[PDB]
Amino acid sequence: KVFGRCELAAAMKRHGLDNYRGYSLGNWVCAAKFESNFNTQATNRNTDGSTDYGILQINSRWWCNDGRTPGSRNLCNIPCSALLSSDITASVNCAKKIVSDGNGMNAWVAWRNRCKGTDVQAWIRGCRL
Ligand SMILES: [Cl-]
Ligand code: NA
Ligand code: NA
Ligand code: NA
Ligand code: NA
Repeated sequence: KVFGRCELAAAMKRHGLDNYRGYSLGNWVCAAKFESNFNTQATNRNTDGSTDYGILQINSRWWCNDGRTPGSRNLCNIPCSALLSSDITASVNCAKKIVSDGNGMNAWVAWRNRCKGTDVQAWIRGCRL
């Protein structure tokens, strides 16, 4: 599914991401825009052989099992294919674990380089939340 901006913001709020670990909702919408263009089915293969999955581009080296990333972990205890669902529950639950790991949202390269330090509230402007 390709979400709309305000549609995704509402879904992320219903799933508890607004102000999770201190990160306002606009941060999460901004990260999803630049990681996946709001597309739950996005995949991208990395240099090390791992793959990033879903709306928040969660990586198979640490967070999910895709059966083809040798010596990797599965810290979210899910198949990576669960992160491609039109339902964002699995991506949200795993993202909550990632953002609690110590480096906050700096784990997402697109967030650090394109959202951090900007007016992220603009990403939820106009939305009925
Ligand atoms: Cl933090
Ligand atoms: Na990316
Ligand atoms: Na990535
Ligand atoms: Na893995
Ligand atoms: Na870690």
